[PDB]
Amino acid sequence: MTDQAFVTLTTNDAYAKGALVLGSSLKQHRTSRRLAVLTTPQVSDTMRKALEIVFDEVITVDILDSGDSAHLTLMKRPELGVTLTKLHCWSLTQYSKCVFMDADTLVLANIDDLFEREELSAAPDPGWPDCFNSGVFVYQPSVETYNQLLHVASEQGSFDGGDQGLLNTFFNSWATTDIRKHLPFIYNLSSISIYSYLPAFKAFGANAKVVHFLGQTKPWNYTYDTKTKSVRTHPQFLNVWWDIFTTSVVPLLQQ
Amino acid sequence: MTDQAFVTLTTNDAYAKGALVLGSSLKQHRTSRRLAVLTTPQVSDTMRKALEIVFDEVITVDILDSGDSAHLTLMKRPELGVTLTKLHCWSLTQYSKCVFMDADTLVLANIDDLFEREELSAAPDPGWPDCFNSGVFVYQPSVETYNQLLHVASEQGSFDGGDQGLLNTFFNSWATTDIRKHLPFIYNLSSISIYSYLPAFKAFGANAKVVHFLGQTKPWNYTYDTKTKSVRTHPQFLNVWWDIFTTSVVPLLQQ
Ligand SMILES: O=c1ccn([C@@H]2O[C@H](COP(=O)(O)OP(=O)(O)O[C@H]3O[C@H](CO)[C@@H](O)[C@H](O)[C@H]3O)[C@@H](O)[C@H]2O)c(=O)[nH]1
Ligand SMILES: O=c1ccn([C@@H]2O[C@H](COP(=O)(O)OP(=O)(O)O[C@H]3O[C@H](CO)[C@@H](O)[C@H](O)[C@H]3O)[C@@H](O)[C@H]2O)c(=O)[nH]1
Ligand SMILES: [Mn+2]
Ligand SMILES: [Mn+2]
Repeated sequence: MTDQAFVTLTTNDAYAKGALVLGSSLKQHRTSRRLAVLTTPQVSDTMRKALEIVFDEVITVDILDSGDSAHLTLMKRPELGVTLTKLHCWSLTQYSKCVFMDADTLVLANIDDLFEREELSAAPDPGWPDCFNSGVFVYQPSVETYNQLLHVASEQGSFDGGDQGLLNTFFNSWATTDIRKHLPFIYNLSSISIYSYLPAFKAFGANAKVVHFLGQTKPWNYTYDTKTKSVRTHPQFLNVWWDIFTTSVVPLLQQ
Repeated sequence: MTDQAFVTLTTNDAYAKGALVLGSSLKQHRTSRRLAVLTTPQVSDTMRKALEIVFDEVITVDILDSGDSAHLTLMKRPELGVTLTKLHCWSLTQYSKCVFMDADTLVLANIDDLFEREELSAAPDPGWPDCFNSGVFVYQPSVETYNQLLHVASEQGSFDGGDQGLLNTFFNSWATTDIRKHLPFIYNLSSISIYSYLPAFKAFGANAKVVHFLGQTKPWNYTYDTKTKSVRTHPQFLNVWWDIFTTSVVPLLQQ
């Protein structure tokens, strides 16, 4: 497939590590779709070169530049910087359908069946289940949709200061319409849910397709012992992330 | 309506306080349906008399008695005591459709529109969103269904040691089938979600129809100052519970 793709995002080198591990995991599980990543000029050359290898397409977005359509909204609402860059995922009209995935997610199995879904499909967010988690979602690139989202961001902002509030407000039929737009929780398993509802994780966790390290601490914020091959019910996943980073990404950064 | 009813449960005097406040809140918001409560012999006479006043029907269930259909399963799986008593809600065949509600819930607005739903309708559980929270659900009394649930409880038990695991396993199409069986989160707003996703609560919390004090600490475990009329983003709801308990239930317990 050349007109469908997984799309991730990174505005710095820290999250680029996540994007590289994510991209590697998608290749590892033999995706037949394209891989694209939105980056900013703040991503260093070393990381960019690595990204050029793992991803089929590397797009550069600079909302700090007056030439960007989102620049004005950025001046007005500074807290939406990351959100505004993220919204450019809808500008990738070279693709007919895409699956946006946070840079802090990890794929455990082929998830190409997500392309069977329609915009806007996403998994329920723990905490407030009638809102979908914007870390993983199926959408359709469109300049019109992009302009509409940018307009809402400018006009009213986001109820949670991030893209999730904005997207839930725009795609507000999600909770009460079309069960097919509710992606199973295993396509965006928030690593925190392993504590909140451990019994559920024990019963269904083994079916996890995508792990999302939602929260303050990211995989790259841990120390990993290459000897014992473990970071210093959440480790199992963190160790998979590090096994991939250690085995595939680090050597790649060294060219 | 005489063949439809809200059904709650209490095995002791502590939860009877909750059942009385819940029942009062349903009357306060002018429900046109019947009110029923499952009780056990452990509920004292004082509480029972109060329950006989607030509820249209008080049913007594004693799984500790060999004559009860669930007794044997209780001997085999002791951790399911409360669950087995709860399952008797399906034995109330005098009603064609019911809304089960935990004794630790509180109604903030008329919710008779829930009777438009079909079994099994329930709200998403925070923590693991692909499981429904069993604190509030629409079901259809049936001896066959009761027997089927009892059989599963005996044969395999519950993945979480309580009724929620059992019910989710039995009604396992919930997460992927019929969006109408997904009751809006405001029909079972877990008081904890006020912390997890505060932004969401600020944006939609005002629409809460049912508050659920899910967790270790219940309303009756707090001290309430009748002078300042406040317990000693969660108080607002706890104070409503206590206003009702203080204003309507306490005087009732005094006859
Ligand atoms: O400096 C930054 C911060 C974020 N990102 C990108 O933005 C995504 C979202 O940010 P992240 O740090 O992963 O946020 P979360 O821990 O996943 O959480 C936030 O984002 C979730 C989904 O986007 C919501 O469910 C939460 O409420 C919100 O707090 C990341 O994966 C990256 O792709 C960057 O590129 N650079
Ligand atoms: O000694 C007891 C304990 C419970 N109950 C009844 O059982 C209901 C369920 O128990 P509760 O104490 O309210 O449990 P929760 O705090 O709501 O939580 C549990 O029950 C929820 C829904 O039933 C699940 O979402 C949770 O995972 C589970 O931990 C209560 O409302 C009562 O009606 C009694 O009558 N007597
Ligand atoms: Mn994330
Ligand atoms: Mn409860």
